[PDB]
Amino acid sequence: DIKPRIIRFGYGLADDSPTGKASAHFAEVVSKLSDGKMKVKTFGNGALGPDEQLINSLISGSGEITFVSTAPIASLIPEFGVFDLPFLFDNEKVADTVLDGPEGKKLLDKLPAKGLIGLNYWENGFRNITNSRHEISKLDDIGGIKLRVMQNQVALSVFKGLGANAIPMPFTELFTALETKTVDGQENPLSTIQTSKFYEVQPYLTLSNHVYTPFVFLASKKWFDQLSQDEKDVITQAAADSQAFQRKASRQGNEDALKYLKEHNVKVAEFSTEEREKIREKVAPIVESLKAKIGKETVEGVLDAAKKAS
Ligand SMILES: O=C(O)[C@H](O)[C@@H](O)[C@H](O)[C@H](O)CO
Repeated sequence: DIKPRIIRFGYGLADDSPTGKASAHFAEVVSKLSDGKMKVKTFGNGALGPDEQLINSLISGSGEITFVSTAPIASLIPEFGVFDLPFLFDNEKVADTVLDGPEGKKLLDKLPAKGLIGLNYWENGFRNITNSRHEISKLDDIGGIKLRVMQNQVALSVFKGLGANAIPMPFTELFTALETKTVDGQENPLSTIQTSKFYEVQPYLTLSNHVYTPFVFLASKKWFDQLSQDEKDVITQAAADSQAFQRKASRQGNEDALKYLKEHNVKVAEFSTEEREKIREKVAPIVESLKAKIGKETVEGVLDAAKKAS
């Protein structure tokens, strides 16, 4: 019980990013599972606007499918702000376990009230600081840096707390802000830094891995609800296939991105053990302060699930 249908899937990252390629994989599996009747059309590189517009497109129904970072969802469902807290997850295995577990599900379950279906979580990843003013090797080096952040009170508060001038901006305006030096820097996973070419305008990279961002793989509830059960199954089955593909592609892409950026002679720094503990001490107080704007129960439940998986 599948009728011919065309499905639009916009997103912000470049087409050849790992998640870009995972979106093409989703389209192929949807085709395969529906004998070519359900055709997904991918619009990468922000062609359908940034996360915030994609989100609104799905709620209204001009778009069907997207993936977005959790941070712009905090603007709808504040509990999603939890993932902008630094150092939540020690590694990708913990993140997978927590996100695929009850604490991840509790958050996804809040989406239908806002007109969205959270099909599952994909991996954006560990974020790393890039900038064009000077090497960042010490907490103090962040002082006064004009750093773009995702558009969220948690992201803004965290980096202001670390001494930056935190400048919320949509991802889709970021390359130009970096190139014109309207902003000194940004922070994102390595494969994004690479595939969106931020290295061409960011001579300095710090391997800080300070925050882990999930993507949410989203469907418009208005559109999803009008589908037949056989059609919903194609989408959810393809979503499960594509999550596994995405996460594997993301992790390989991280390894490849690091190699490329080093071989291309980007200047790479890290936070020493001493600097890392200075970071944590600065971080504790308004992590504590920010629980009230996220949701105490979400924060404590995520932190507990992460301990149990680690
Ligand atoms: O810096 C950001 O805002 C995110 O890290 C990007 O991954 C966006 O979510 C993009 O729109 C996803 O395609």
